[PDB]
Amino acid sequence: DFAKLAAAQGDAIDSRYHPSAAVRRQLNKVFPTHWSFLLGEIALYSFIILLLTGVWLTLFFDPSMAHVTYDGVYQPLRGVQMSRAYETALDISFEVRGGLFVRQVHHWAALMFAASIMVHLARIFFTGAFRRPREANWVIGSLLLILAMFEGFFGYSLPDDLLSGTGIRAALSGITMGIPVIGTWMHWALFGGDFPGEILIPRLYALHILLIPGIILALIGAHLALVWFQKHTQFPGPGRTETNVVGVRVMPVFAVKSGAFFAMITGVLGLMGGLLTINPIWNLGPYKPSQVSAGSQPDFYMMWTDGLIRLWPAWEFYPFGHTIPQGVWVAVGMGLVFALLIAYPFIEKKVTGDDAHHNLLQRPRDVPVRTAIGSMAIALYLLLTFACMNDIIALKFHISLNATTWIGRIGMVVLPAIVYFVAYRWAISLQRSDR
Amino acid sequence: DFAKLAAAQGDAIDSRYHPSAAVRRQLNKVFPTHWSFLLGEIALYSFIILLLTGVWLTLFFDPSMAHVTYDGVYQPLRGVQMSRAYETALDISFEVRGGLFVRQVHHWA
Amino acid sequence: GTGIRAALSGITMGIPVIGTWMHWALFGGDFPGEILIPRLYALHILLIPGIILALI
Amino acid sequence: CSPPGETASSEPGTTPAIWTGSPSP
Amino acid sequence: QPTDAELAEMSREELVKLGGKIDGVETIFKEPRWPVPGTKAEKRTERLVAYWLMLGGLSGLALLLVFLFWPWEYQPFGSEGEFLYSLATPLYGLTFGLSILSIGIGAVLFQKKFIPEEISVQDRHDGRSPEVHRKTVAANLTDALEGSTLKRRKVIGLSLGIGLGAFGAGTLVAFIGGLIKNPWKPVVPTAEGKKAVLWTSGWTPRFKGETIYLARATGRPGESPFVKMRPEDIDAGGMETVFPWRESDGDGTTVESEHKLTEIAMGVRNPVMLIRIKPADMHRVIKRKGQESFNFGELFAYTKVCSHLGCPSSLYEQQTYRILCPCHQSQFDALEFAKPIFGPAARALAQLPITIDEDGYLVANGDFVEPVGPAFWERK
Amino acid sequence: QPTDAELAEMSREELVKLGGKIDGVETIFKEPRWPVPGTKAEKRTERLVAYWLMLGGLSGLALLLVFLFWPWEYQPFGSEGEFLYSLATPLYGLTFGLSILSIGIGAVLFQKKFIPEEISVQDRHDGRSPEVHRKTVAANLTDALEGSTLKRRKVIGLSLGIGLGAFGAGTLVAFIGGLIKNPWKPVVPTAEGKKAVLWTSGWTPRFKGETIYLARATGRPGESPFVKMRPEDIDAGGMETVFPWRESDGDGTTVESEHKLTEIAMGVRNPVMLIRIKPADMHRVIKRKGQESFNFGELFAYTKVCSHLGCPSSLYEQQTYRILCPCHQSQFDALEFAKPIFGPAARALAQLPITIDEDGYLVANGDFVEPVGPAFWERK
Ligand SMILES: CCCCCCCCCCC(=O)OC[C@H]1O[C@H](O[C@@H]2[C@H](O)[C@@H](O)[C@H](O)[C@@H](O[C@H]3O[C@H](CO[C@H]4O[C@H](CO[C@H]5O[C@H](CO)[C@@H](O)[C@H](O)[C@@H]5O[C@H]5O[C@H](CO)[C@@H](O)[C@H](O)[C@@H]5O)[C@@H](O)[C@H](O)[C@@H]4O)[C@@H](O)[C@H](O)[C@@H]3O)[C@@H]2OP(=O)(O)OC[C@@H](COC(=O)CCCCCCCC[C@H](C)CC)OC(=O)CCCCCCCCCC)[C@@H](O)[C@@H](O)[C@@H]1O
Ligand SMILES: CCCCCCCCCCC(=O)OC[C@H]1O[C@H](O[C@@H]2[C@H](O)[C@@H](O)[C@H](O)[C@@H](O[C@H]3O[C@H](CO[C@H]4O[C@H](CO[C@H]5O[C@H](CO)[C@@H](O)[C@H](O)[C@@H]5O[C@H]5O[C@H](CO)[C@@H](O)[C@H](O)[C@@H]5O)[C@@H](O)[C@H](O)[C@@H]4O)[C@@H](O)[C@H](O)[C@@H]3O)[C@@H]2OP(=O)(O)OC[C@@H](COC(=O)CCCCCCCC[C@H](C)CC)OC(=O)CCCCCCCCCC)[C@@H](O)[C@@H](O)[C@@H]1O
Ligand SMILES: CC(C)=CCC/C(C)=C/CC/C(C)=C/CC/C(C)=C/CC/C(C)=C/CC/C(C)=C/CC/C(C)=C/CC/C(C)=C/CC/C(C)=C\CC1=C(C)C(=O)c2ccccc2C1=O
Ligand SMILES: CC(C)=CCC/C(C)=C\CC/C(C)=C/CC/C(C)=C/CC/C(C)=C\CC/C(C)=C\CC/C(C)=C\CC/C(C)=C/CC/C(C)=C/CC1=C(C)C(=O)c2ccccc2C1=O
Ligand SMILES: CCCCCCCCCCCCCCCC(=O)O[C@H](COC(=O)CCCCCCC[C@@H](C)CCCCCCCCC)COP(=O)(O)O[C@H]1[C@H](O)[C@H](O)[C@@H](O)[C@@H](O)[C@@H]1O
Ligand code: HEM
Ligand code: HEM
Ligand code: HEM
Ligand code: HEM
Ligand SMILES: CCCCCCCCCCCCCC(=O)O[C@H](COC(=O)CCCCCCCCCCC)COP(=O)(O)O
Ligand code: FES
Ligand code: FES
Repeated sequence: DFAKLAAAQGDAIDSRYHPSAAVRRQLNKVFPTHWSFLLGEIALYSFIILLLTGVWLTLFFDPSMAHVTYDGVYQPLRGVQMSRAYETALDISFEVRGGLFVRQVHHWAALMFAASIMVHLARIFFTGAFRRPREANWVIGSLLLILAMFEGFFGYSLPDDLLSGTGIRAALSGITMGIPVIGTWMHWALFGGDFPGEILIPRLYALHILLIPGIILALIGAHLALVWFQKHTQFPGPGRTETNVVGVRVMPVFAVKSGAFFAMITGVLGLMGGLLTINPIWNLGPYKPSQVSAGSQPDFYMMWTDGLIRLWPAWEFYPFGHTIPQGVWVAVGMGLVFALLIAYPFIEKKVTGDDAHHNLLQRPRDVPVRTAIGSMAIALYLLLTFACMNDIIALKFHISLNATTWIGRIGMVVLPAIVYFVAYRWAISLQRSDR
Repeated sequence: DFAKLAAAQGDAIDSRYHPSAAVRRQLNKVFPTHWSFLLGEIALYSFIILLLTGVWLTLFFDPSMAHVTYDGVYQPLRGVQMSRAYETALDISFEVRGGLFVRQVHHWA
Repeated sequence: GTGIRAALSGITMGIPVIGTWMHWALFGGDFPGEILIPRLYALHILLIPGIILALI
Repeated sequence: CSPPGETASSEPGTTPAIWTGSPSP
Repeated sequence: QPTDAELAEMSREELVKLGGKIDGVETIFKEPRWPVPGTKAEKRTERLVAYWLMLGGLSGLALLLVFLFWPWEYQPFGSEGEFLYSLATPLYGLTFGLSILSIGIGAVLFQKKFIPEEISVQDRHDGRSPEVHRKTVAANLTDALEGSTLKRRKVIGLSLGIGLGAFGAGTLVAFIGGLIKNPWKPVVPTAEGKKAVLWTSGWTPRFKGETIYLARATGRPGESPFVKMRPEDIDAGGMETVFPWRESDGDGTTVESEHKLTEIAMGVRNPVMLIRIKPADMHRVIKRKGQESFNFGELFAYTKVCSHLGCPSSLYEQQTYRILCPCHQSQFDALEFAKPIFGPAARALAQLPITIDEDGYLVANGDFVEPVGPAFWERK
Repeated sequence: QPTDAELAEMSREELVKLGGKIDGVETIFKEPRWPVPGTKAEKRTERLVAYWLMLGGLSGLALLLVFLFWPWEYQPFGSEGEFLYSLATPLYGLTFGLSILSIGIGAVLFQKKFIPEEISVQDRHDGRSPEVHRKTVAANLTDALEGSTLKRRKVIGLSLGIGLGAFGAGTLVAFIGGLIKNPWKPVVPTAEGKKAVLWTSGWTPRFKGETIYLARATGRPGESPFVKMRPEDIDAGGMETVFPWRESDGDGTTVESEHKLTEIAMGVRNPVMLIRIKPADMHRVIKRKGQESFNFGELFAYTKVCSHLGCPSSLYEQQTYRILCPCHQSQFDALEFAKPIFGPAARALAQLPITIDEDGYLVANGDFVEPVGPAFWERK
């Protein structure tokens, strides 16, 4: 009898660890069933896929920079001197059964992970979920975006191919060596000397697989622990007040819905990792300081920084026999953007003047200023992301070769203002649409 | 001054997470004071020290079996063929300030 | 390395029926191969300590 | 601002002499 | 609250309500999905859910089959088995993704068509604690501090702060004391003593009068022997990536020569682009103060490393005499001492003086008159 | 359950007791360490705790100064600074170890001399949970399973089990499929077709009549690490490790030759012991079947790899003719075809036939007649 066995196991568990009171509270937890509340579920599920596929990749990856001669099965690269990182990356794709499938799934999972965070960030931003008491959860989440910002960048550079090798020379060195007073000291401490050095990949590999994921896992655990004990908010509606949660219980509606949603994420990621080819490293060969690939092609999560570099004017300062290159503006801009993003609720509660407990999500149309600001930020981010494909864009109108950066350099003040005005007017119109 | 700040932050945390009953139930838990009950803490403390020293070692170690020629400061091994794992292991103990101390503490831990 | 060669290799290859299959799978080839140290490094810095911390 | 050590000049210049190559490397 | 006697006769329906009441959960609405059993619509829905689940099992079995029995080895382009290899990875993701996607689809359709609809309201006790847990925890923490009498013992408190601070400063300083390296510690032997890494490159003479050839790479740089360059080894309107090669560096036939050649290619400031301007274009040529006599006839030597961020600029338009860096799209007017015209570049590319030795192969007349590569705080 | 007005008139001592009662903890003993004030002993104890904390701070400051200014760089043997460098790491641990240890000692003393001694009793409330919780949690799980209508849908239930099982089996095989390798795949070229790695070694001829020299390791990197050997180069009772070397391998000056010589040094089954039995003891030699002519007079060649677990067994005693393995103390009788006589070894070391060529250099007289190294399931 299966029922008898379950009763015996339940009696044994209860008589040892008396979890009946604690388990019942967990099973009775109520979560809202809004569609936009699954945005954070995708980011968490994508992180799990990255954990599983990342462990598989470490069984065949050598993070060494030692020069070796290729001797695999790839004809076009036979006899080409390369590093151990590039050779083992080629070994995974070609000489390991299913290695290419896992490698493409892992890269696709990283993109979905990064995309989900940004889309989930907008949901928190637009609905005003960063208010009290969830102000500290925004800070923890903001740090997770920054950690995932560099985590994807480091992993993309692990194969040490020509494309990624140029992105660790254009960003991790020129911008780091261009910092005032203590700029070449950091570059020396992070590469162990000059570029490329011999401890670039091994140091990044240790950071990328363990140290950064360890902080991310700890922050995610604290993030999920907060939301579980903060009794996640809900949209205003019939029967929804500030002192109640309307939705479904964990067992069995939420558990099945949440668990089956994990299956779709794996299925979508698995389908994209087999049918869609991403990051073909064998086409351009190993990274060499002598030769160069056309672009420093990054993924879209770490692409807005490259667009800002090209669009920013060549402004440099030379105070008293020194040099402040153009890369300082990009690095400073990242600091200002990250600082503003992290301390957003604290600024909002200073200008709006409200410091009361909030549990019902604000409608985005109810706050036209915040909605317009968010739309302006999204439009600015999209323009910066699309600013680094100017090579393709230039060969579309054939009116001037250097006029594509002028569109970008002028459009950084005109287009965001246009989006801000349209969003502001649309929010007001929607307020009076049903009133 | 300090007393006001203590109550200021204390009310701020309680007004958001209400961690009063939970914390008090954790600051009232009773543990026996027998000497043998601290034996398990030594293993826990050693693991934490291993975590801290292990992270430091990962910033200088290259885990490769590719053969290279030594050109470090250690005279009795100049020119000797060795793997990158043995190449950086000597670098930690010789070319990094405090690396030998961290390596020895990690192994003792 | 002498301890690895004896303990990790000779005992593993001496196992009945499926003894040289595990050795071949773990070492990625014959001893010493080229993948043992990176695989051991990964298992020692991420996998096994991760399980230990979870168990602790 | 503009780089101080980067200024154009109108000097014509002279043809470089034949390199000799010092011994004892 | 109820005793064991009452719980004996309680049904499962009211037992769930009692459990929710304790936790503050009130199930205000719950209805079975199919009010009438045995209807054809319910039976049809059961088959549809089972069909999705059975698809996952069939696709899961396919994944095991395609992984084992299918040509997986890499095949060269244009081969007899190249087409089969190109379908290996897509079949791996098609039979795996669809296997679990259909399982998730079937499970969701099961909880939207068979698990009864329920809406439950849980009273959230947010805000402050109910004034009894607040006072007790405050007294518990205050009693520990007041009972320990640490406040009234200043000598112990000051020593603890100084002792912990001194230990922390030493520990943190000894924890990040191995990562700090002086960037200006003379380590590169040059003609004049030892200089720092940034001030030097592959073209820096190790002794007075050292001869460095603008050698061309026969194949891939660092993997093929370097060959010397004749002045007329490039037609008017071309470009060659020369590297600093010495006569003692060998041709890579030996291990010590191969290591020397590898370091030449791995040099971040080593590559130099050689450009020859047509004789009918020297009227519109502007020299640089200090580099007027650096060119040799119609031959100009400029560093291949971009001055903005260090990307090696390989693209070059012979029609406009423009050097284009492919990373951030910066053009460098070769006629105006490789000065950056457009883009984020702000400094002109360094010019390497060149001349001709007794033999006749292009040699470097000396070192750069300015640092090569991206600018830093201590530059110029 | 005190009210808000009742919780405002309570002292700290009463609130702590109330909190303990709520948590089920009763403090039966609680007294200050120094009930009598103004005593010289209390002031003396205050200074004792402070002294340990001050020592920890001083040691932590010493660690900061030692780590920054003490000579840490390695000094070669016989140098003036060797003694100072030998104390670099010892000084790091002495200052760091004494600093935190002194702080810990002071913290222990503060608890044992100033923190009040307390005895607290807490009710366990362990074992089975109250029946109210036992029934409610069981009802919630039972109602979820029974109310979801899953038991009476056999087709849905079987499909979910088969689908999940098939998907799990498919994804498990794919996850570990890459690691699996065929031990017996012929990849090693041999005079009689491709063979498996375990069946071959460095002494296996790649073609009929291939000459393999018994080369000795010169001990220097490169510049002919392996050189030819003559029978007269070794006296009676001597032993020297030899390696399989060919003319095509080269002297290692070139990059290709050095790579070829690397596998010879890195060959697991390559090393071979060449021993010269004393002529007076030649009458005690017992020949193995099929290996009688495997010796060149008084010269015997035995594999250096122990047959037990693969350790190099090179502790050859010249008088007792006993080859000892230093890993697990296996002893082989060199006179009796290296038959094991002690330890866990149960099979004799393989004997390599040897001879001389026209030039008088020792060469192999074929391949091993049995596999070399540790035994496996598919051996013999
Ligand atoms: C507060 C911030 C706000 C800003 C204001 C404050 C700072 C403004 C005040 C000044 C300041 O900025 O200081 C900080 C910096 O300090 C140190 O920089 C100094 C100096 O500034 C650099 O310019 C200089 O370049 C460094 O020399 C290196 O090159 C020298 C050569 O170069 C000259 O030539 C270059 C190019 O030409 C030549 O090129 C090659 C050179 O051989 C050859 O090819 C060839 O010879 C060629 O020459 C030709 O010449 C003629 C042609 O016509 C003809 O003859 C021939 O044809 C020939 O061919 C130019 O490009 C250069 O510009 C320059 O002119 C070599 O000689 C050296 O050997 C070495 O390699 C030099 O270093 P040193 O002397 O080693 O150390 C000294 C000491 C620093 O003193 C201080 O005041 C420190 C205190 C103030 C700063 C803040 C710190 C204190 C505050 C507290 C700690 C806070 C609590 O060190 C240190 O303690 C630094 C410690 C780290 C910082 C901690 C911060 C705190 C950490 C936490 C935040 C480095 O550490 C930098 O990293 C660091 O940033
Ligand atoms: C149930 C367990 C209980 C125990 C009882 C059950 C098992 C007892 C039943 C049998 C059994 O044990 O099977 C399992 C094993 O199977 C496979 O082993 C077989 C065989 O047994 C091995 O002995 C044999 O050695 C393997 O050939 C390799 O060498 C061959 C040569 O060698 C011969 O010569 C050796 C030495 O001499 C020569 O040395 C060199 C060779 O060139 C040269 O120097 C030279 O030529 C020299 O010769 C001289 O000779 C004369 C001198 O006088 C003169 O002529 C000249 O002078 C000359 O110089 C001797 O040392 C050897 O002994 C031997 O005699 C080469 O010819 C080959 O090319 C290759 O390299 C061979 O492999 P194959 O043919 O490739 O495959 C076939 C197939 C296995 O068939 C089965 O029945 C499988 C089913 C039963 C087993 C269980 C599995 C099924 C159950 C379910 C799955 C459970 C749900 O494969 C497979 O499916 C294996 C898959 C993996 C296992 C999964 C388990 C389940 C996984 C989960 C647990 C390998 O996979 C092993 O790893 C594996 O363990
Ligand atoms: C071939 C190859 C080598 C490829 C690579 C290898 C690789 C990567 C393999 C992938 C393998 C994977 C990932 C397998 C997945 C399989 C899978 C998930 C199958 C399930 C199918 C199935 C039978 C479904 C239903 C059955 C069932 C009950 C099981 C599902 C179990 C699960 C996942 C239940 C989760 C329950 C639960 C309490 C979690 C919710 C999410 C979490 C963690 C909390 C976060 C969270 C909180 C806390 C909120 O407050 C909240 C409020 C409002 C909305 C949302 C949330 C929310 O998500
Ligand atoms: C009525 C009344 C008076 C009320 C009393 C107040 C009250 C009720 C209670 C108090 C509480 C409240 C709610 C009030 C407000 C409190 C308040 C203001 C709180 C503030 C807390 C706060 C701000 C959060 C903590 C901040 C935190 C934990 C983290 C710090 C992170 C921040 C802010 C900085 C981000 C900067 C950053 C990480 C930048 C990194 C990027 C840079 C510049 C690095 C350089 C750099 C490097 C090194 C590269 O590697 C690189 C690689 C490739 C390309 C480029 C680069 C590159 O440029
Ligand atoms: C009285 C002096 C100290 C001040 C007292 C207070 C201490 C505060 C911190 C300083 C502790 C660090 C100890 C440095 C050790 C020392 O004395 O070295 C000298 C180092 O120059 C100096 O004096 C400059 C002083 C320190 C400046 C640090 C630079 C600033 C920051 C920006 C560095 C970045 C770090 C990352 C954090 C920033 C991220 C922020 C978000 C010479 O270098 P060198 O000998 O060439 O290199 C050797 C290797 O070869 C050998 O492998 C081994 O690594 C060492 O032996 C090394 O020294
Ligand atoms: C980086 C990895 C992240 C993961 C794995 C993650 C996951 C989650 C999950 C599962 C939830 C539960 C509700 C939901 O799914 O909507 C949630 C809620 C929340 N997240 Fe994230 N998220 C991440 C990033 C962020 C970021 C970037 C922010 C803010 C900038 C943030 C702030 C929040 C807040 C405030 C909530 C609670 C919203 C409310 O209660 O109304 N998280 N997160
Ligand atoms: C958590 C967020 C993560 C992100 C955003 C991320 C991102 C990436 C990306 C984009 C790549 C390059 C893929 C390719 O070259 O095709 C990569 C490679 C890699 N990742 Fe991750 N990853 C994450 C987590 C992890 C974790 C937890 C591990 C644990 C071992 C891991 C292990 C690896 C390894 C070994 C590689 C190199 C394999 C290769 O290049 O073929 N990753 N990562
Ligand atoms: C990494 C390994 C281990 C760690 C970090 C660890 C740590 C601890 C700690 C801190 C405690 C608290 C009470 C005490 O110290 O006595 C404890 C208790 C306990 N440990 Fe361990 N220990 C480890 C290994 C083991 C082993 C090998 C066993 C059994 C074979 C074990 C079984 C137990 C049990 C049963 C208790 C509860 C004893 C009681 O409640 O009186 N642990 N452990
Ligand atoms: C229970 C946990 C651990 C144990 C028992 C352990 C044990 C050891 C031992 C005995 C060594 C040899 C050191 C030597 O020979 O000098 C070692 C080396 C090493 N450990 Fe751990 N370790 C643990 C955790 C970790 C962690 C968490 C990390 C990284 C975060 C790590 C990273 C390393 C590295 C990189 C080395 C090689 C460095 C070197 O040999 O110079 N270990 N470990
Ligand atoms: C980045 C800042 C990090 C701050 C860390 C915490 C520092 C503030 C400590 C707050 C203690 C307040 C006690 C108090 O008397 O204030 C009381 C505020 O009310 C509370 O008791 C709030 C309870 C929340 C405390 C539990 C949080 C975790 C504390 C762990 C301490 C080890 C004042 O009580 P009173 O008016 O005197 O009766
Ligand atoms: S790197 Fe040359 S343009 Fe930015
Ligand atoms: S290894 Fe030779 S005796 Fe065990």
